[PDB]
Amino acid sequence: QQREQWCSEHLDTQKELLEEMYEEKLNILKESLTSFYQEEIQERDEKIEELEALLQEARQQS
Amino acid sequence: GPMVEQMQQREQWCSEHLDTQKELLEEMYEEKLNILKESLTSFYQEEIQERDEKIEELEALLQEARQQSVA
Repeated sequence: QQREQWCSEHLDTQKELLEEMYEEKLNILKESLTSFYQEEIQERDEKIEELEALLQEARQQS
Repeated sequence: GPMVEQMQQREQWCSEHLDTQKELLEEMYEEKLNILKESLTSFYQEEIQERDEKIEELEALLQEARQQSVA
């Protein structure tokens, strides 16, 4: 009985700390990619705004 | 003596399991990383594509509007 539960306690602690180490890695990746992609999304949103305004004008043009 | 040996045997037995867990956890992280890269890419690609297609549609609505204004 006691071997399993003595080791398993160090196994629990190791897993918790390694899961934290890896979760930070995953977050750094998640944040870096999303900042890159939100920049690309923003550049496109600004072009959509420009084109929309031009359209406002062309319809009002006649 | 043998009491020391029983202790060293228990310690090594556990050490080997901690090593195996360490390697298994890294594989689980690699898979979770793969899933996350794939989810984030696929999501932002769809968003980029959708916006690219709006730019093209707006460009064709603009040309149409200007054709009707000239006419």
